[PDB]
Amino acid sequence: MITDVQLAIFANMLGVSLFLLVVLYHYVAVNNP
Amino acid sequence: PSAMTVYALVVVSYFLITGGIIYDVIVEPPSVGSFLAYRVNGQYIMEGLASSFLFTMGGLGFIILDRSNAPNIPKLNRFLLLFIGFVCVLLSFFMARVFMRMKLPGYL
Amino acid sequence: AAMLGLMYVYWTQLNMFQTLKYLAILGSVTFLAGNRMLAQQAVKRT
Amino acid sequence: VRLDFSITKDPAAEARMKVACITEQVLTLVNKRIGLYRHFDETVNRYKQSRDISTLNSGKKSLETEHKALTSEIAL
Amino acid sequence: LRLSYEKQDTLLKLLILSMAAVLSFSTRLFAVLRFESVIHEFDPYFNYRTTRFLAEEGFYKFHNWFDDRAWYPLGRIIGGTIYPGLMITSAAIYHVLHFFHITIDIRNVCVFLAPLFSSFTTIVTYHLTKELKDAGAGLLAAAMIAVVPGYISRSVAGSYDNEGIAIFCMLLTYYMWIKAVKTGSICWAAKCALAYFYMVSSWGGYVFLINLIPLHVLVLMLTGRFSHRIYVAYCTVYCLGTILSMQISFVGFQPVLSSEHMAAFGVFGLCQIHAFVDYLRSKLNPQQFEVLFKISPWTGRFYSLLDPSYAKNNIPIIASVSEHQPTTWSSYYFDLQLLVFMFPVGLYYCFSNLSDARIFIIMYGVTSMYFSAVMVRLMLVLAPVMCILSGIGVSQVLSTYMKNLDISRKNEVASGMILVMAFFLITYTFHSTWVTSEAYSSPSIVLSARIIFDDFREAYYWLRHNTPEDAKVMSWWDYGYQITAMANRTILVDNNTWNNTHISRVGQAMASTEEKAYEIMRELDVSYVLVIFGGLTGYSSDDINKFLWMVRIGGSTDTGKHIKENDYYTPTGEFRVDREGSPVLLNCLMYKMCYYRFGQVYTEAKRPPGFDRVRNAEIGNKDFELDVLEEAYTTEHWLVRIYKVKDLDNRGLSRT
Amino acid sequence: SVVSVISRFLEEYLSSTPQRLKLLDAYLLYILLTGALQFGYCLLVGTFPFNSFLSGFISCVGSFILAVCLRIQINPQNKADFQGISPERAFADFLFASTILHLVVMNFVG
Ligand SMILES: CCCCCCCCCCCCCC(=O)O[C@H](COC(=O)CCCCCCCCCC)COP(=O)(O)OCC[N+](C)(C)C
Ligand SMILES: CCCCCCCCCCCCCC(=O)O[C@H](COC(=O)CCCCCCCCCC)COP(=O)(O)OCC[N+](C)(C)C
Ligand SMILES: CCCCCCCCCCCCCC(=O)O[C@H](COC(=O)CCCCCCCCCC)COP(=O)(O)OCC[N+](C)(C)C
Ligand SMILES: CCCCCCCCCCCCCC(=O)O[C@H](COC(=O)CCCCCCCCCC)COP(=O)(O)OCC[N+](C)(C)C
Ligand SMILES: C[C@H]1CC[C@]2(OC1)O[C@H]1[C@H](O)[C@@H]3[C@H]4CC[C@@H]5C[C@H](O[C@H]6O[C@@H](CO)[C@H](O)[C@@H](O)[C@@H]6O)[C@@H](O)C[C@@]5(C)[C@@H]4CC[C@@]3(C)[C@@H]1[C@H]2C
Ligand SMILES: C[C@H]1CC[C@]2(OC1)O[C@H]1[C@H](O)[C@@H]3[C@H]4CC[C@@H]5C[C@H](O[C@H]6O[C@@H](CO)[C@H](O)[C@@H](O)[C@@H]6O)[C@@H](O)C[C@@]5(C)[C@@H]4CC[C@@]3(C)[C@@H]1[C@H]2C
Ligand SMILES: [Mg+2]
Repeated sequence: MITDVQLAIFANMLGVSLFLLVVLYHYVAVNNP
Repeated sequence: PSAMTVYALVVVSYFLITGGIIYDVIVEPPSVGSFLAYRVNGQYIMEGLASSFLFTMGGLGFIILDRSNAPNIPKLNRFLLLFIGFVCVLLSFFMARVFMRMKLPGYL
Repeated sequence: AAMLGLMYVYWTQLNMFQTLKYLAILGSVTFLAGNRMLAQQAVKRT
Repeated sequence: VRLDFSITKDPAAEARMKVACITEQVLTLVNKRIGLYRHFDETVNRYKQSRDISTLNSGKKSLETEHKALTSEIAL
Repeated sequence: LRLSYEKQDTLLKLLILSMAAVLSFSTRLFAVLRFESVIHEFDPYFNYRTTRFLAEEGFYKFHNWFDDRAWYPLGRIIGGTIYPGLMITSAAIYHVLHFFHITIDIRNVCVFLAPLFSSFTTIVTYHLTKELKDAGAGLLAAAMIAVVPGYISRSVAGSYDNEGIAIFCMLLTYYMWIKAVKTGSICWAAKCALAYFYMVSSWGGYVFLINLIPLHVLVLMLTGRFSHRIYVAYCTVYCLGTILSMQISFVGFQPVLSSEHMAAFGVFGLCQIHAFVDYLRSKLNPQQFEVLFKISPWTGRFYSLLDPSYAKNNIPIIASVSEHQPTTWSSYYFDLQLLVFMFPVGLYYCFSNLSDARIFIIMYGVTSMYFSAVMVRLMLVLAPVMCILSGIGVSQVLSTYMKNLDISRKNEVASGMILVMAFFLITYTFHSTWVTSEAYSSPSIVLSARIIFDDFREAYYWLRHNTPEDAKVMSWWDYGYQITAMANRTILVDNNTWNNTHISRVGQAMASTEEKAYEIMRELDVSYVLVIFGGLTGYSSDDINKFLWMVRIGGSTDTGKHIKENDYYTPTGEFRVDREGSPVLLNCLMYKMCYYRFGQVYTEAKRPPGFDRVRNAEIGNKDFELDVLEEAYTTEHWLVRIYKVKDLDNRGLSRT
Repeated sequence: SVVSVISRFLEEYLSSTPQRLKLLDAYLLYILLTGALQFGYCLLVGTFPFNSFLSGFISCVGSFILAVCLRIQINPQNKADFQGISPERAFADFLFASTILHLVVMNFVG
């Protein structure tokens, strides 16, 4: 199937990318026309 | 109370509550042992007082810094204010992480 | 009126699934007619 | 996205909509006109222009400006 | 290419929410990835069996259903003894998945229902927090509630418990109530009423919910912000919620008669009086106005939450469970790593800009925090509030410092603060992943040792295939649903604990000598007895560490006056299983059981033969004979032992 | 001793109220009177069919509350407390909530 050490790495990468994207969104929202 | 006294009461309540007061009352622990070596859910009175202090001080550092941003403030005093806030927050975070590591080995 | 009469009929014979289905249909129809009528009423009021 | 189902229609909120539609149209037209002018000036005036393709581009730009003026008068 | 501000904003929101939902569903399934997918912790086996019934018999047969396979001497009516929301949800999803041929067994739907609802919870939290303030806080709160460890602990793939869906129901009801307070419309209040009805049917915490809306309304009254919107919303919610909650069968007349639903009635009457007085204060001049100027008590599982001393000091069956003690700060930090450091900032933002919906979120936070401090099991309802507030907190800081930047339209302090905050968020993600992986995902049916020994399942399968169709087995209340779901035989006690006299009877049978206990077993018509031993495997949670609780529960009700729990200790007050043990403990029926032929089995290297791993001792009675019991079966590692109760002596002899 | 104020207030109420609001108040008085007679009967004979008493009674209380809420939303003196709840939308919400309540009351009575 899928070994754990793969699922954990996937979850870590996805979460870090998610939070960084959310932080970016805050920048984009502050600078509105 | 003007919505500030109530906030002070809530902060005091939060600190005390996160100190495991109900735990102490219901299950009486001795003041200082001999951090439980292997028991995650284990509360001595001193360790809990110290930790809840860390949590409350971190919140205080956030609000203390967040306030610093206000305009028309003298720079000599604002620099000191900013310093205090950064110190409090970083110390609270790193300390709490270290404490949890020491109490629960194998962390991460 | 048909919806309220159905509500009465449900009490004597129909169970809840059948009554709920019938109510779904009749309520959709009444909603369409009521939307049209209330739009007309709002125009006439102003 | 085709069903309104609204009873009391607010024309004040519809005026903003019929302004947003127009300003999008005008922004598209103006950006396209600037791009067309720059592209014509860069592809027809390298070393020889003969004032024929440049004249056609000027006529097209005048027609585009006239259409934009009509749209601006309509939105005004 | 270039895009509009609205297009890029919408794309960003959509992408963030999609990633958050996918992560929420992905993080939940660690146990399914490891061990084979099976319902675990033996609490949800009852829910699982119930769901299967609803999926293969219908609803009308399920609404009025009498179960004769549990609490054999008495009768158990499953159709009206439990809140039916989870089973209905699972059966509806199953029938929808079967209409379009996507045929999936009931077990797979039950296993993966909790991750799906945990994925829905993220979107609901985003909308709830968007109502509070700027959407950025909503995205942040959604992302943070995705990975929170408490919520992921109480809802894992393979855990079919009602709390999972319950939390989503509660958040939906809170969103509807906030929208009704802000909008002040009857339609939103009716939506809130329907959502509250769904919540009543799904979880037993509806009482909780119906004591936070009225308290908030009362808090709003004291402040003086009361308006017609709050009146309309609360009254409309109250009538419909009261009625809709009535017709849940298990509830009955609980809301109008009981004492947990009296705060709502009081606030309703006070609201009517206040509105009428305010209306009368306008039509008359000030001088004229100044001239004019049988019920049940607390049930007990709710009372102990208010007074955390009653259940531990008086009732020996509620405090017997493990997760009923107060929570410590270490547990608070373990569940929430960075959420705790942001609760005060969220409370400060709320207290700084007081609105008509902020007061409600503050009240929710405070009361829920207290309840989490008075019980471990109620940490759950604390995770959802925290995220919201924490989200707000973090969001605000970002929005405060991403405007000072020069690139946005000393200054570098803001950049340093942004970097610091990003570090906090990523370390919270890593902490949540580790806590989910290494602590919370675990099976209770299989003992993880990589070698696994599933003695429980093997014993249940033997009991299923090699006993008569009417054999009755008696065990402790813990292993009640598990036997019926797997062993599939008539049981005597169960994990409901709705008749303490029956459980006390079984405790007396397990804690007395062979003569009296044989009399009890003959009276109850029991055939096989299943006792977990775990002496060879080293299992801490065996059926010998619960013996003390058996004695306490059994020697309480009007017939165990001869049990006398202080008779099983040593003279100095110890509880040893060796020779120095009490001469009544070493002759107890429980001791004759689970120690038969255990005197001559080596279990260590440098240790004497009759050794017990869990107690680290030396059996007091090495050899004894069972007069009234035959050994029917014993698993490979001596973890589960099944004994067949004997008959009367043919020639009518004594057979003590 | 407290009759003059009542006379004044009753006189005033009529002048500052339109036709629709007076009509609605008549309907509301009817609801209140039916509920009071029902509750009095219950206090007179007792409650063997308790669920039927609850159903029939909370039907009255719910209709009373929906009438009061409709009255509040319609009255233009509160036009500043809703901002989007037009009279027609108010009547629509009234009908929706009333249908739900009547359905549940029927599903609860014997
Ligand atoms: C066992 C568990 C028990 C749970 C207890 C729940 C505790 C609730 C926590 C407190 C809730 C805070 C509510 C709140 O924010 O009210 C504040 C401050 O004003 C006040 O609130 C003063 C009234 C104090 C009542 C607080 C709740 C008491 C409810 C008991 C029924 C409003 O201040 P005000 O000054 O009243 O209004 C604002 C006016 N300004 C000009 C100042 C802006
Ligand atoms: C997708 C998941 C949605 C979950 C919704 C949760 C619903 C909880 C159900 C609780 C069950 C309560 C039992 C009950 O309602 O009684 C049943 C009536 O039986 C029924 O009709 C059950 C249908 C319930 C649907 C009602 C709307 C729920 C909407 C919630 C969002 C009686 O059915 P009947 O036998 O028809 O009784 C009628 C007989 N008379 C003569 C009196 C008319
Ligand atoms: C269980 C079945 C119950 C049957 C209910 C019977 C309904 C009676 C019909 C009365 C007429 C309703 C009028 C109506 O539809 O209003 C609808 C919003 O609609 C409502 O406010 C309530 C109508 C609820 C009816 C639901 C049936 C929908 C079926 C459609 C297939 C829209 O209101 P608006 O005020 O126009 O909302 C627009 C707001 N903007 C700011 C965007 C402009
Ligand atoms: C809203 C209305 C629609 C509702 C839709 C409900 C969606 C339900 C999602 C659950 C899907 C179930 C998938 C599944 O059952 O996988 C499990 C275990 O195998 C796995 O490894 C699966 C783990 C991760 C797969 C998750 C995919 C789910 C995607 C859903 C969007 C299989 O368990 P087993 O019983 O072991 O199957 C093996 C049997 N064989 C003989 C075939 C070998
Ligand atoms: C089985 C699944 C089904 C889907 C779901 O999980 C379980 O259960 C859904 C709920 O039903 C939620 C919705 C409630 C209604 C709410 C209305 C708002 O509409 C506003 O629209 C403005 C512009 O016109 C107006 O001005 C405002 O007045 C008006 O409130 C909308 O923004 C959010 C929305 C749709 C909720 C979103 C999350 C949903 C879909 C939840 C999912 C997670
Ligand atoms: C949303 C709504 C929900 C419902 C409600 O408001 C909010 O909340 C309900 C309360 O629970 C009230 C009941 C309390 C118990 C009380 C017992 C009496 O018992 C009498 O029995 C006689 C026999 O002879 C003797 O003569 C009498 O002396 C003896 O008092 C009974 O009559 C009235 C009853 C049932 C109350 C009625 C009003 C109720 C239902 C209230 C509603 C208004
Ligand atoms: Mg439970």
